[PDB]
Amino acid sequence: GKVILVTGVSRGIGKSIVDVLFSLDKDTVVYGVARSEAPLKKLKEKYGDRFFYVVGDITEDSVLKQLVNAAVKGHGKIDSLVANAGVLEPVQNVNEIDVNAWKKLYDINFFSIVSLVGIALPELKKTNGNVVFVSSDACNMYFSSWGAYGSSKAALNHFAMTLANEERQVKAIAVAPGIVDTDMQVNIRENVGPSSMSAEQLKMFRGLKENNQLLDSSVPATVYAKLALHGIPDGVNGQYLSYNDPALADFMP
Amino acid sequence: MGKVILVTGVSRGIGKSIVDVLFSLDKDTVVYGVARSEAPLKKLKEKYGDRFFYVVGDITEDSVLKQLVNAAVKGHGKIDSLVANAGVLEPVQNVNEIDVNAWKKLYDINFFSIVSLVGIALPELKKTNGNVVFVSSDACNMYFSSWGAYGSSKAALNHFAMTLANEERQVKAIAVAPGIVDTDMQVNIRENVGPSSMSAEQLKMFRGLKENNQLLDSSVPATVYAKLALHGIPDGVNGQYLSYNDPALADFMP
Ligand SMILES: NC(=O)c1ccc[n+]([C@@H]2O[C@H](COP(=O)([O-])OP(=O)(O)OC[C@H]3O[C@@H](n4cnc5c(N)ncnc54)[C@H](OP(=O)(O)O)[C@@H]3O)[C@@H](O)[C@H]2O)c1
Ligand SMILES: NC(=O)c1ccc[n+]([C@@H]2O[C@H](COP(=O)([O-])OP(=O)(O)OC[C@H]3O[C@@H](n4cnc5c(N)ncnc54)[C@H](OP(=O)(O)O)[C@@H]3O)[C@@H](O)[C@H]2O)c1
Repeated sequence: GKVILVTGVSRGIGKSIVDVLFSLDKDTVVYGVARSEAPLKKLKEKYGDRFFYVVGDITEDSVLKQLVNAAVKGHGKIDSLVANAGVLEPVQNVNEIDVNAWKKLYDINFFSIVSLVGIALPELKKTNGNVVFVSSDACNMYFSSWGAYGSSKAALNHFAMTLANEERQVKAIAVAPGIVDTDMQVNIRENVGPSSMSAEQLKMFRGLKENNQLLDSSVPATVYAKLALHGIPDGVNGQYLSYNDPALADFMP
Repeated sequence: MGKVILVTGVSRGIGKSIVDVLFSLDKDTVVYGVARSEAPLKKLKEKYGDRFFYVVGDITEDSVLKQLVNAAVKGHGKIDSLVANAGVLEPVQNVNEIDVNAWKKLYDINFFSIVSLVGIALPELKKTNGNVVFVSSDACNMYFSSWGAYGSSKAALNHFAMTLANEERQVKAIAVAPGIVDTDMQVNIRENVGPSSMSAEQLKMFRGLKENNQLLDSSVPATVYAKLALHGIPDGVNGQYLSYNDPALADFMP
């Protein structure tokens, strides 16, 4: 009866993370959070007493404490925390940077999680649970106009390594899902791509779709689900890996 | 004349020593510094004269960043390098005692203030094929106890050096760590924030580092940051993260 908290579960990898979690087990309870009310009420209508949703922006700590205390006031237990919520904008070249937009990007993919763990860490230590970060391949690779988003996940990799080395009662990990057929790649192909992104990387993100090499949302979500359901191995605690790493072969579909 | 360099945090530690080395190897270089303490800046003005200019204020405000860049073009007409030597260690705290508002102010000094200054000066940096030098730290890769916000902010700055060097081929960015230097920050580690938020084993590593005379003088790494701004960043290490004593950065050593 593991209690798993997942962020941004209204679309993309988030909604599938709770979909795979409800497929491998029938006693696991998931507390989700997002900003769109319609797709979150559909998840509870579909799963009933196994899913509970909080509609709000993770940048507001008022709804972060709403998500954590609801799991304690509902089940008195906090096992896993999968940080699967983030934005991509601002997608802009270094010659056209808005710093206040960069902090807005950092307040969702990094500062939102540092505050989220600090609120749920006392409950996570009581179960010796796992903290799984949903990182990205842009933390060590160059991507055009991804200066904010690329360094966004690089700081998450450091926060994953620091958390695993500081409080060893819990275990932290940061795993990149690769390239997944979500609405983010839709934004890369039909909006922020032709505007500010270059030509070489753009035709790659679009050529990888027509030839059908884009992963479905449930392929990497199964890795984050099993890592949140069975636990993180000891030899990879705090490291940064990808979903298809041989060390995580026991978490593949 | 020669080149014009912009160095941040020219008050304490390494930032002041970078100014001393830049004037030590050249006589045409003029440095435009910025810092919040007027006491050590007005002293550097009377030591070098018309080779040094300063702006008193915090780098978190864009009005100070623009006042430093605009003064460098109305005075000498160009900007040839950028030395981002401004950082803060606090808040040092445990994961169970995290203050998010205090974590942001570190990022707004060590990261968001730098990414704001690079773009304001980017139109001038590209006109001279300049070199942007980032002063990072060893905490971007290794783990340090309770160095949560500091170690993670250097990791974001290192990625920005690679992004800046790959997007604008007219500029050259690098992120060099000075190792562990005998500055005012290491004094704060062994005495202030040490017996407060950090472990015991890592402090016996840092306090034993001073008792072993292993603390580098700020003259050694500042020479690497200064020579990289004068002679320029090589192409074989453009956008990478290195240390001061890297074999690729040997020609920038004293
Ligand atoms: N797709 C890829 O190629 C790829 C690659 C590398 C990493 N990732 C990472 O995988 C994770 C999910 O994939 P995705 O981004 O592609 O799916 P997505 O559909 O683009 O969005 C992911 C979720 O994040 C939620 N979210 C964003 N900001 C929020 C906020 N301020 N408050 C509450 N919820 C918020 C969104 O819910 P609402 O819309 O309702 O606010 C959304 O459901 C992301 O973290 C992404 O960085 C994806
Ligand atoms: N010393 C080491 O062992 C070590 C190791 C790794 C990396 N580093 C990095 O090397 C750089 C300098 O070394 P240090 O930290 O040891 O010297 P330091 O004695 O700690 O002084 C830090 C400098 O940054 C300036 N500064 C900080 N915030 C500022 C702001 N908001 N506006 C303007 N100036 C500001 C300070 O000037 P004011 O206080 O007057 O404003 C000061 O000149 C730092 O970035 C540090 O992260 C140092």
